[PDB]
Parts: sequence; structure tokens; C-alpha cells
Amino acid sequence: ADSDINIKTGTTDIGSNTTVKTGDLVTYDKENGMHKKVFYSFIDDKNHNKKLLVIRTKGTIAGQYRVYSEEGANKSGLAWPSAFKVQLQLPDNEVAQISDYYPRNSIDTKEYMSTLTYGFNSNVTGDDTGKIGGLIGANVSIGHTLRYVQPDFKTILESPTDKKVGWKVIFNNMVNQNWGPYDRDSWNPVYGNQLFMKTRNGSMKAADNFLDPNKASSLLSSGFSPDFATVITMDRKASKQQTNIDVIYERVRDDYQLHWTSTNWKGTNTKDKWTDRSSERYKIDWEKEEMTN
Amino acid sequence: ADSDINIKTGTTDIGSNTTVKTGDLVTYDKENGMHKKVFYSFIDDKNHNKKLLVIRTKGTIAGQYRVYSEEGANKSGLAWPSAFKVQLQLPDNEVAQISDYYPRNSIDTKEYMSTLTYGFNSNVTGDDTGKIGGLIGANVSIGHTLRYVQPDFKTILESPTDKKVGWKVIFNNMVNQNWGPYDRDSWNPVYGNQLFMKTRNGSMKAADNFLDPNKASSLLSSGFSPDFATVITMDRKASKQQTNIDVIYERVRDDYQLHWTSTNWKGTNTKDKWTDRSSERYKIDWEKEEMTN
Amino acid sequence: ADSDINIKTGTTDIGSNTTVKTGDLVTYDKENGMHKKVFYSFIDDKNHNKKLLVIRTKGTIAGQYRVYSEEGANKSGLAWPSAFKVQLQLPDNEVAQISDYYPRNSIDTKEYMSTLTYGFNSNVTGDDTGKIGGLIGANVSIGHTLRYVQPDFKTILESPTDKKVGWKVIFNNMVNQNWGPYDRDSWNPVYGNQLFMKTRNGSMKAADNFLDPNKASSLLSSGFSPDFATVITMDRKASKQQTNIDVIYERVRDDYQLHWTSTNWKGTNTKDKWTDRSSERYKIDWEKEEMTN
Amino acid sequence: ADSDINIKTGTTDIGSNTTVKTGDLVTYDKENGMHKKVFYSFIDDKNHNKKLLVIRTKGTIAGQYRVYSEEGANKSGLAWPSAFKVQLQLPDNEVAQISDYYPRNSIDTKEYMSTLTYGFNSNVTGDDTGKIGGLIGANVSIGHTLRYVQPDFKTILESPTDKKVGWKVIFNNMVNQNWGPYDRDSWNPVYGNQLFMKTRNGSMKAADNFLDPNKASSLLSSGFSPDFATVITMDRKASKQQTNIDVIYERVRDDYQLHWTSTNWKGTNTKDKWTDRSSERYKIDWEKEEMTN
Amino acid sequence: ADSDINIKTGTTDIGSNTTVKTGDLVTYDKENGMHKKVFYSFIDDKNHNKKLLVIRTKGTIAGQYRVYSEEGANKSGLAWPSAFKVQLQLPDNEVAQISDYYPRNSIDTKEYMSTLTYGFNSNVTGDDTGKIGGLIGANVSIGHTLRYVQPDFKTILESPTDKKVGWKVIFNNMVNQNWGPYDRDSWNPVYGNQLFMKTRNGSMKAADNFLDPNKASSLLSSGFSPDFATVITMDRKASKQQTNIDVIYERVRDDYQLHWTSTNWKGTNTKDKWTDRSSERYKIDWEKEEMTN
Amino acid sequence: ADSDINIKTGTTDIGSNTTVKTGDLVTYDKENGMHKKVFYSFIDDKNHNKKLLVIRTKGTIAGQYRVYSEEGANKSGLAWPSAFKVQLQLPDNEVAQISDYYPRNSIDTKEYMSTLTYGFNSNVTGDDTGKIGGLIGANVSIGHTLRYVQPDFKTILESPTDKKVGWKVIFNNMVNQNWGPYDRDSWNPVYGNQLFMKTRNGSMKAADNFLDPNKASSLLSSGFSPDFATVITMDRKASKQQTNIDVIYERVRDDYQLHWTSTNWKGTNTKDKWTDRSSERYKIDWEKEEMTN
Repeated sequence: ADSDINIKTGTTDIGSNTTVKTGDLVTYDKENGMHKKVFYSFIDDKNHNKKLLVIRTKGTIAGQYRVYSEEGANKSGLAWPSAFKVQLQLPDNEVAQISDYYPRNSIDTKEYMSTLTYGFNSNVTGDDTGKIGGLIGANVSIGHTLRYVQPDFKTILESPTDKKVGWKVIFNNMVNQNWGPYDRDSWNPVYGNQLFMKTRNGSMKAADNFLDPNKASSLLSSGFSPDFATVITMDRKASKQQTNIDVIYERVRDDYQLHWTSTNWKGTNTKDKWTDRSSERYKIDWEKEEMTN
Repeated sequence: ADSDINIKTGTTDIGSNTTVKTGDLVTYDKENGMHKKVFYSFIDDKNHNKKLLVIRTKGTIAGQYRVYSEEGANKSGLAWPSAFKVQLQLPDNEVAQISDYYPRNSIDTKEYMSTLTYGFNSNVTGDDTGKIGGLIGANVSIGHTLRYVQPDFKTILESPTDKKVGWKVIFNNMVNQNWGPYDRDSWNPVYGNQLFMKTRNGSMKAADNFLDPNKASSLLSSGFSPDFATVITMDRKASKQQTNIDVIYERVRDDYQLHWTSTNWKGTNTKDKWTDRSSERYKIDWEKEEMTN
Repeated sequence: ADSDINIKTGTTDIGSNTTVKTGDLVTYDKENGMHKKVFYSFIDDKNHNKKLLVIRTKGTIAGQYRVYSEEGANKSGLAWPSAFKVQLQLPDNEVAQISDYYPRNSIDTKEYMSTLTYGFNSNVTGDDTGKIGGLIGANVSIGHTLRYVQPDFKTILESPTDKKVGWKVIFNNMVNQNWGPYDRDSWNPVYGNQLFMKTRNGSMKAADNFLDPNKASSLLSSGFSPDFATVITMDRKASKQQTNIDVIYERVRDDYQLHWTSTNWKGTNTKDKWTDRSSERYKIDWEKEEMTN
Repeated sequence: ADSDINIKTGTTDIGSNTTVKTGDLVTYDKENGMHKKVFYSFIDDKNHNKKLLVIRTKGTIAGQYRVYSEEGANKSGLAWPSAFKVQLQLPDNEVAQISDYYPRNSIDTKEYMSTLTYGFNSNVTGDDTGKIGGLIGANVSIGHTLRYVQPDFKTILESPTDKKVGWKVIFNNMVNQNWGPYDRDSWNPVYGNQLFMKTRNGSMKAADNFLDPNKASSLLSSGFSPDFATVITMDRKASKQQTNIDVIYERVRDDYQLHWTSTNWKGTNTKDKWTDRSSERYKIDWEKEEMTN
Repeated sequence: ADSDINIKTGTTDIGSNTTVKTGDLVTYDKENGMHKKVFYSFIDDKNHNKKLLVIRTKGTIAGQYRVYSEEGANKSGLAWPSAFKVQLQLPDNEVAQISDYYPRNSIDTKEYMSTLTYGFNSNVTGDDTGKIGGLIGANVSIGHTLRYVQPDFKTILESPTDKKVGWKVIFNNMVNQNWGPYDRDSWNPVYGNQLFMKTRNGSMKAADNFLDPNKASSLLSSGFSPDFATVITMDRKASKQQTNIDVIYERVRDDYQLHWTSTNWKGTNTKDKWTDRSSERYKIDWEKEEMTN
Repeated sequence: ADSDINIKTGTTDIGSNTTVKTGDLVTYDKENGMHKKVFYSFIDDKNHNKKLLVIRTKGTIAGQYRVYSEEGANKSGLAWPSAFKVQLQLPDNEVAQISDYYPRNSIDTKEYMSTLTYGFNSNVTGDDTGKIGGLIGANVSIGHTLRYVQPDFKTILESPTDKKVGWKVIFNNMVNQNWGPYDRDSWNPVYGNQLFMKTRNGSMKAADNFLDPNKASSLLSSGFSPDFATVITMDRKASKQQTNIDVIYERVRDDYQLHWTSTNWKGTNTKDKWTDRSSERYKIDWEKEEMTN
């Protein structure tokens, strides 16, 4: 922070005595089920060496957790969202550059505990016939413990360039009815993958043996709301003060299948079975300080 | 703090009634995969004895966690980022000096617990044959527990001078599928180093037996975003008011290899196999209060 | 606080409606490896009975954790920083006084647990040949637990006078590869002091058997950054308005030696083997409100 | 708080639209090793019914943890600070009164746990000879746990009057090399008081068998920094507007003796062996609003 | 809060653009050992329907934990403060009313934990003679745990009326040398009440067998500092604008006695043995906005 | 919050550039022992579509925990407050509506733990006669833990309409001398309900065998202080600008009886034995912006 280097708070921040031109653009992709919202802010600070445009991608990508196929009462398939992606791309001919982005990748931490215990004990025993006996013993034990937090979904900033930036929210693991956690690669020889299995050997249709979406993560069914921010810088002396930007929303869907075998349900997960893209082009007028579709 | 010495907060901070000249410079090194961003702030406070330039190094150094070699189905190699570095250097002939930097090295802490327990027990036993017996015993135990946090990556401020400052983010240790933690020096006679080994004896190609990047730290694949700050002071009466500064981004890559041996996979890590270096020179005009490439 | 005695916050603080003269002085001691930075603030508040100078000592004293001697493959020595010191001293003839300092010494706390448990148990036993047996028992246990935090380095304000003040950051203890903690006085008959031992009986050169600096505290190798503050008062009616002040940076280095003996490595530590001292004199002009070397 | 009774924050506080006259007085008692600092603030609020003087006692009383006597290699003594005291006294003839003080005495808290457990178990056993046996048992246990924090030193506000106020920081208990905690009244028949014993049966000089000051509380050697505040009210219509006040700094020192009995070391503590007082008189001028020595 | 009902913070609070008349009155009751302080604030807000007087009772009631009697070496008595009380009373003829008070009574909480565990175990045993035996067993256990905080003293707002308000700080329980907690009703057939016992069977004078005040709560010896607030409302159109108010400070003292019996000390507590009451009448002038003794 | 939707904090709140008319009305119901306080705030914001009146109900409903009947040395009854209620009601003919209220009902949470442990053990025996035995065993255990907070009293917003709103604070459960917790429905065959039993088989009068109020919740004896808020909206164009409002304070009292039976005390609780109701009518003048009784 500034106070760490003996500087008043907010001294080096941009946006003092500046008029900011804000706006919002809303689209709904009905076939992809994606509510896209772009909140833009034009900042022209005279003390800054470039024009700034802050773009916030918001809205909601619907999870679309649904049973899509059922081949009889012994087989059924479930499509579920394993990844949500948001990307912003500038064509290579533009002179505008991506300069900042949020959120970024954070360093994960774990808590380590080590224990060493040693003890002594002794006892004396007797009975009616005068049998008197004793015992003396010692023991030692060493233990190690690791503790860390596991989110249901991980938000990752994909390696950005000056022309494109992206974020992905990927499925990490989930708890299924207090069991687990299970992930896309969980496997046991008897039940296979139990990520969305409701009952292990219940007698019902396969389409009725999937985990109820209310018991799972809300991102799977109701969807994920991006809250990402990016900053685009433009030189004030550039000849062309018009820019094009592509904003892409993405949903990757895995395929979860349950089959009855002969005595118990067995689950199988197929990764990245489907991919739904929703791209949209925006025009940025730096002189007019506006953003249009 | 100031309030600790009966002084109003912010009294001794720099930047009151001062006009600050900010700017940002963005570069992308394509062959090194490094998005470099320099955010600078010129501060000329009339109550301060020197001119200040605050340089913030930001951007992203891509991790580039990837399988680079596969000699058949029994051998494969993986290159992974073990260290990220950011350096700022002033040539020895300049009169500008590095005066402050952030972050610095913090003192680590651990929590110690000591336990002493003692107890007594006794019982009486019997059967249908009139055999009556007893037992009296005592026990004592002493335990020691140590608790501390281990991050995946450590941020170290390398010993600064008045001409150069540097930071390095080094791999500390990682959890592999709830096992570990493993580091670059982990070794067991059977499996060697299991830092990125997916299965111990799985029957597949060696290139498919590496840990999935989504299951590892996001810094390994998507990369690390530096957020470092440095302060350069310049005398107001210096004859030459132009300075040169070098900003270097660096990525050290280790080589992780898996070989099948006869019955189980074995991992070997080679430290500092590769080093990607991206240097950039900047010109500082103190009179014009601006920095250029 | 002021609010605890029914007084508005900041009412009794110094620095209202005052112009503060700030400055920074940077030196690099190359042979001692010390980056010394003095941030000074002159405060002349008309409502205060004296002129104030706030001096903040900052910078970095390098740790210089390095192997310095190797006597063949069986003996080696390592020099490491056991203490860092910062001192400010006024000559006895001056009329300026040290009035305040930060940080000060804090009172350490620990958490105490006492547990008392008692219980009863009983069982019945039987077998094929009608042999019916029983048992009734009772037990009681008393436990005590102590929990407290141990930092790697302790920051201590040495007993100040009106002419000199000082701080020392001393090595407390360290964890060596999840073992320990070990301090400068740790000793066992087999291995001696295992403070920086890498392997107990590894077959390698002694210079290669020291703990890797990345696995130890960052203060040992990269060094320590002081953040100390002191306040000097000066009478407004003093005849001479010039002051001299000495600022001393110190690094005490211990000597850690490993020798192979016959079957296992043995470590020894020698306290305060070396002392690196960097003194520097400053001139304070109270009338000009400025500070020079 | 004011907001708890539907009143704006800070409405009832003193010091609005008031000019505050601050000052600091610094003394060093060399033979007592006491750096005394008085920070005073005169507040004359026209909306308040009295003139206020806020006096903050600060500085440092040196601990002076040192070995003072050594009668041969079998006996030695250590003097250590068991209490630090700060007192302010007004002569009985004054019309000024002590009005407020900080800190005050706080109510201590403890955490209580009660546990009730009951369980059943059963097993069947057999061998190759067809002997089949069973066992059924039950158990119940009751547990109680107490948790509280014990500081090394306790800060206590001694019962104030309108003429005198005082604080004492007294030694509570300390941890000796992960053992303890030990206090001034700790005693066992073999070793006596082990408060500052380094080794129980080490073969060395008695002067070398005391706990190293770096391993103990920093208040014992480097000393304690008072941060106490008191408020003195004065009637505006009083004839004499001059007051006298005494400020006393005190250090009570206990005597710890180690003597070598034929097989081991034995420690004995004598309470309040020495007392070091440092008194100072100050003159308060309410009309001139200044304090002098 | 106001923000919970879509209202700006502080909108409904009293004291905007108002001149507040503050004052303090200090008394010392020497024979009761009570430092009484009344901090008053007159608030006449034109937008409020009444005149407000905020009275804060502060100061210190000394604990007076002392041995008062010693009938030989086998009997002694200790007087200790079991309750501190502060009461404000308006005579029934006054038209002013008590409208608000602080602190109030809070709802206590506790943490409940329930655990259910079940397990299976099995083993096989053998010896030299080929005797091969096995065992299979199961177990189940249910546990309940209760956690809550017990303060040393409880602060309670006694049921207020429009004419009188009161607070009492009563002794709840105390830890005695890591034993307990003990309260005024603790009793065991051997030792009676061990509230302030130092040793159970120590051979010394009874007056020397009481707990050291430094090891007990600071409220018992140094005393309690009230911080209570009350608000009195007065109609602006009342004929008589003068009010009388009584402020009472109270200390209830229990009597703790130790007697030797024949083999061990026995303690007995008598509740409410003594009551020290200190009353004071104050005159409130609403027109002059002042408070006098 | 507003910042969550890219809107400045406090932008949508009511009360900017408005003059607020506040007042307080105090009543004491002596026969019901209820100190009722209504704090009202008239807000007429020109940018809001209605006139607002914020009414805060405060004061104290006394608990009145008392022994009311003694039928000898073997029978006694205790009356205790099981519920406190506060109600505000507008007559059905008014055009003013209740629009907001605080506090509301919150969603309770609990913490769930699942544990799975498995282990192996083995030992070898032996005696002086050359007998050599062995044993190998394995075990597995599954545990479930539930943790949540249980307050002594629960605050519940009863389902409001546009004409009436209400809150109730109901007894949830209590700890009796570290036992319990007990509620109004606790029952065991031997002792019945032990909610306020002091001793299970003490030989004293029944009136002396009730739990001491100091050891119970302070709400039971000293009483509960409501802090509720409600907002009433009024149309600016309404013909009649006068409203009537009823404010009701309620205390429900249960009856706890202890009877000796033959060998041990037995407790019985009767729910809602008594109800004390204190109603009071207020007149609201919207044009005058004032409130009267």
C-alpha cells in the first residue's frame, strides 16, 4: 500500500478531478441461455498518459443441469456444466492494449500440524488365590495433519496477453450427500464415478437416480454470475480513435451416465462433451467516449 | 504508526497538495509469454527533499506447465515453473537511488502446544465360578504439537542495494491428490519424487500420467501476477535529469520426468533446467515527469 | 484512547495546521551489505512546547547465510545471522533529547487448558461352555495444556535513555523440515545441534549437507528490513540549533559447523562469532528544518 | 456508546472548537535506569465546566535482569523485576482533582466445556479348535474443560482517589523452556522454584545456570514502557491557578538464588528484595497552560 | 440500523447543529473508599420534543479485599466484595423522567455439539504351537458437548422505572490456582468452600492461608470502575426547571473464614455480611444547563 | 449493497437534505412493571413519495422471576417469564400503512463434520518359556459431528401485515449449574423437569430449592429491553392527516413447581399460566410532525 512507503493513501490512484462516462449494454442469448452484461467506464485523466476504459463483464451463464437422455429404465444421461469461461479479445491490428485485469491468480495456503506424544503406564492385578502380577509399558506416537480449503469451483485467470484476456471457473469437487468429495476423475471398481448418483442400488428408473439439483452446488443448475474487470489503455495521439472488442461467454458441459449393470448403479463421466459459445462484438469510440453493439 | 507517538495520522506522509503525474507502459513478450506492465507515478512534493518516482511492476508471467518430451510410452518429461523473478536495476553511473520497496520479508510464526495428562483406572472382574479379581493402574503422557502455515509459493524480497532491487516467488511445496506435501527434494526409494505423478502404477502412456494442471496450483499453468512497488529518489539539483532503468522478468523452469521402471512409475526432478529472461529498458525524464520505452 | 476519557479523537495529537518538512537519505554499505534509509520529518507545531524530528530507520540488512569454509569432504562451516541491530545515539553534549520510540516491548500471552474426565465401563463375557464372566471398571484423568505463539525472530526494544535508543531482532527458533523447533542452544548427544542439518547420515560433502536457504526463514538469507521510529525533541530557545546523530546498523553472525564423525553428521553452533557494524553520522539543522550526511 | 442511546457519535465528547496546548517533558534517571516522559495536553473548552489537563506517563523502566552475586561455583543470585509501578499524586492542599484515568481494570473471562459420552461395543472371538466366545460392553464418560488466557504480566489500576492515581504491572507467570508455567510461589521438594533455572542437574558454575534473557519475557531485561493517561480538572474560578504534581516511577526487584545440592540445582525466590523509586515534581500553570520541571 | 430500513445513517439521531453543555463532578468518599465521577451533558436540540441530560457514572469502587480478623493461628476471616452497585433515583415529585440507559441485559448464548461414531475392528492371533485365533468386533458411541463463556463478574441492569435506574456487577465464579471454578455456593464435605484457599493442608497461620490478591481477579482488591450511562428527559414547558437526583454507589462484602479443624483447612462463606453505601444529591438546572452538588 | 450493483453507497437511501422531527415518550406501568419508551422520528423527504414515521420501541419489561406460592416445606411454586412480546397495531380504518420493520427473521446455520479413519496394528508377545505369539489387526471408524449455537432467548418477528407488526422473545433453553440444557418440555421419570431445580435431593424447604436468579439468565429476573423499529408510511394527499396507533407490551409467565415426593425433588412446568398486558394509545399528527399520548 501507499502507507507502506510513506505516501498518503490514494496519492498514486487514477481518477482525481475527472469526469467518468459510464454505460451498460445488455444482451440475452436465448439459445445459449446466457445473460450478458457489459458495464463500461471511460476515464480521461489529464494527469495520466493514456485514455482508460474499464470493462466489467457481468451477467449470468445458466448451468443447465438437466437429464438429456434416457434409454429405457436401465440407462440415462445427465449433462452438467464443468466450466464457465469469459474472454475478451482485441484484433491484432488495434493499437489499444489490455493493461490490467481482476481477479488474478492467488497463492493457495495449507496448515501443517505435527504431533509427538510419549507415555508410560503400569498396573497391578490380583485375584482370590493370591495371584499377584504387574505390568509396566511405554508408548510413543508421531502424527501429521494437513488442513486446507477446497472450493466447489475454482476461478482462474488464464495467462493474458496485451490483446486478449480470459477467466475460467472450473468444477473442482463436490460433496454428495455427506460423502466424498467427488470430482470428474473419481473412480471405484464397483460404482464407477458417484459424482451425481442418488442411490447406489435403488430400484427405480435411471432418470430418477440423479442427485437433486437443490442438493448440489447452485452453480450447476441456476448458473454462475461473472464479475470480471479489465482495463484497456489507448494512446491519446493515435490516428484512429475507434476500437473493436470481442466478448465471448462459454459453457463446457460434461456427460454423466448411470447404468444398472445387474446389482448396483454405475456412473461414468465424459469430459467436455459439449461446448456452448456466445460471442459478441462491441465498438468503442474513444473520442465520443461511448461503447455500442 | 503516527498515533503511537502522539502524532496525527498521515502527518509525516508524502503527497499533500501535490500534483501527481501517472502513466502506464504495457509490453507483451511473445516468445517468453510475459505480459509486462509498468505503472509509474511522479511525485514532486515541495516539502520533500527529493523527487519521487513510484514504479509498480505488474502483469503476468505465464507458468507454461506442459509436457515437452515423450520417449515412447515408458518415458516422458514435464517442464514446470519453479520460480518467478522481477528485477529493477539502475546503471552504476546514475545519481538516482532506490529508496523504498514493497513487499518486504516478514517474520514467520508458529504455534506451540504442550500437553501433560495423567490418569488412574481400576476394575474388578468375576465369573460364575466365584473367581474374583481386580486391577489398579496408572498412566502418564506428554505431548507436543507444532502448527504453522505453508503457502504453495513464497514471495521473497532479495537483498536490495541503492541500484538494484528484486523479488522472487519460489515454489515451496504442493499437495498432490490429498497426499504430501511434496517439494522439489521429496524422495522415496520406490517412487522417487511424486510431485506431479498422477498414478503410482497406472497402465498408460507416460505423457498421460502427469497431474492435471487444474488439480495443481494455478500459478503452475496460468501463471503469476507480480504486484511489486519500488521508489526511486532523485536530487533536485542534479545536472542530468534523465535516468535509465532496466526491468527484468524471469521464469525458472524445472524438469520433471516419469519412467515406468518395471512395476511402478518413478519420478525425478531436475532443478533450474531452463531460464526464460525478458529485459526491458525505460527512460525517465524527471523534468518532463514521464517514462518511455 | 481519547474516547475512553470522553475526549474527541485526535484532540491531543500533534500536527494540526502545521507544515511538515520531510526528507529521505539513502546509503549503501557495500562491504557490510547494508541498505540504510533514513526518513525524517520536521514538525514545528506552534501549540507544542518543542520542535519535533521524527526519524524512521528503514532499508535492509542482508542476512548473508552462506557456507564460508570447507575442510575437505568431512568438515564445513556456515555463517548465519543470529541478530540484527539498529541504534540511534546523540552525543552527550547536545541538548536534544529522545522522547518517543516505536515499536516497544509487548506483554506475551499464553492460553491454558485444564481438563478433568471420569468414566465407568462394564462388560459381560461368555463362550461355548457356559462360562459367563463380567467386569466393571472406572477411570479418571487430569490433563493440562499450554498454547502460545513462537516467532522465528523476536523484535526487542533495548532499554532507551534520553541520548540513545536501540532495537534488536534476534533469532528465537526455527523448524527444520517439520522437525524441531531448534534454537542456538539445542543439543542431543548423537547429532549435536541440528539447526541447519539437511540429512542426519547422508553420504555427501559436508558443504552440501546444510539446509537450503529457501527452506529456512527468509530473514536468514535475503535479510531483514527495519521499520523503526524515534522522536527527538528540541527546545525552541536553545542557543545552538544544530545537532549530530549517529545511526548504527549491526549484524551478528553465528558459526554453524558440521562434521562427519564416524556414522552420522554432528552439528555445533558458536554464538556471536562475527559482528558487522555500519555507523553513519547525520547533521540536523533545526532552523533550516533539514538533515544531511 | 452514543449511538446506543439515539445520539450522534461524538456529541458528548470534549474538545470541539478548542485550541489544545500540548507539550512533552523528558528526564533520564541514570542511577535508576528510568526514561520518564510526560506528555501533557491543556484543554480549555468553553462548553465544559472545568479546565482539563491530560497527562500521559510514558517512557521505559529498565528491567535490569542480571546476576548480581556469585559465592563460588555452587551458589549465585539473580535480581529480576517483579513489578513496575507508576504513580501520580497531588498534594492535599490543592484544589485540582484527578477526574479520569486509563487503562482501568477489566473483567476476566473463561471458557467452560462439558462433555457427556456413552457407547456400546461387542465382539466375537474364536480359534481353530471351535471355541467360540463373545463379549458385550458399555461405557459412559463425563468431562470438564476450562480455557483462559494468562499474560506474562498483569496491568492493574490501583484504587484511585481524587488526589492520587496509580498503576502496577506485576509478574504473573512465565514459561521456562516449554515447561511450566512457573510463578513466584512455584515450589517442588526436589528443585524448589524453577522460574529461571536453565538446567536441572547441569555441571557448570551457578552463574551460568540462569535462564538466558532472550528466552524469557522481554520485560525482564529490556524493560516495560508505560502508556498511562490521567485527567486533572481545575475550577475556572479558583484563586490560585498553579498546581504541583508528583510523578513516581517504581521498580520492585525479587532475588532468585540457585544453589547446588549434592545431586542437583535448587532455586529459591525472595519477593520484594529491592525497590527503586524515581520521583519528580512538576509545576502546572493553568493560566499560562504549561507544565515545567 | 437505519441502513436496514433504507434510511441514511444517523438520520434519526439526536444532536445535529446543537450546542452541548458538558461538565464533570468529582467526589471522594474516604470512609467508603469510593471515587465518584459524574460526567453530564445537556443537549437542547430544537428538533427534539424534550430537553436531554446524559449522565455518565464513572470512577472506582475499591474492592477492599483484606483479612479483617484472626482468632489465633487456627482461625481467620476475609472480607471480599461480592457485588458493586450504582443507582440513580429521581424523587417522585419531579416531572423529569428516565428515558434511556446503557448497558442493558444481553441474551447469553452457548454452543452445542453432537457426535455419533461407529466402527468395526478385527484381528488374527497365533503362537508357536499353531494356535490360530481371530476376533471381530463393532462399537458405537454418542457424545454431547456444551461450550459457553463464564465471566468473573456479571454486569446486570436492574429493572428500571421512569424514576430510578440501577446496575449491579456481581461475582459469578473464579478460578483458584487452575482449580475450579468456585463460586459463593461451592461446597465439598472435606474442605467446604475453597474460593480463596491457598493450601488445603499447609501448616501456617490461618491469616497466611488466603489466596494472594495478585492471583485473583483485579476487581476484588483494586476495585471496579463503573461506566454507566442514563438519559433524563425534561419537558420544555414545565413550570419548574430544577431537578434533584440521587446517585448511590454500593459495595456488598461477603465474609470468608478458614478454620483448621484437625487435618486440613476448611472454608466457609457468608453472603452479604456488610454493605457500604455512599449517596450524593445533585441539583440540575435545566435553564442554566448546569449540574451542581 | 449499492456497491454490488455499481451504485455509490447511500445513493438510494432516504433522508438527504431533510429536517427530521424527533421525540420520545416515556411511560411506566407500575402494576405490570413495564418501562415503555417510544422514540419517534418524522421524515418528510421531498424526493420520497410518502411521509415516513420511524417508531422505535424501547424500555424494559421486568422478568419478575419470583417464588409466588409456598404450600409448606414440601411444595412451592415459581413464576417465571417465558415470553416477552411487543406489538404495534393500526386500526383498520386508517390509511397509514406499516412498510418496514427490524429486526427480521434470520436463517440459522449449522456446521457439519464427517470423519473416516482406518488403521492397522500388530504386536509380538513372548515369555521366559520360549513362547512366541503374534497378532495383526485392522480397524475402521466413521464419525459425524454437528455444531450450532443455541441462545437462551430467541427473537422472532411474527408475521406482519400492513396494519400490525409484532416481535416475541421466547425462552429457548438454559443451562442449570453446568447441566442441561433444559427447556420447558424437559422431562425425566425421576426428577421431572429440572429447569430451575437447585438440588436434586437437598433437605430444605421447597421455596429454598429454586435456582438463584444470579445463576440464571439475567432476562429472567432483571428483564428484557426491546430495541425494535417499525416504519409507517403516509400518503401526502390523504384527507385526514391524523393517525392512531396502539403499542402493546406483553409478558407471558410459566409456573414452575417443586414437590418433595418421598426421596427426591420433582419439578413440573406449566406453560402460559399468566399473561400481563400493557396497552397504550398514541396520536400521530403528520402535519404538525408530532406524537402524543
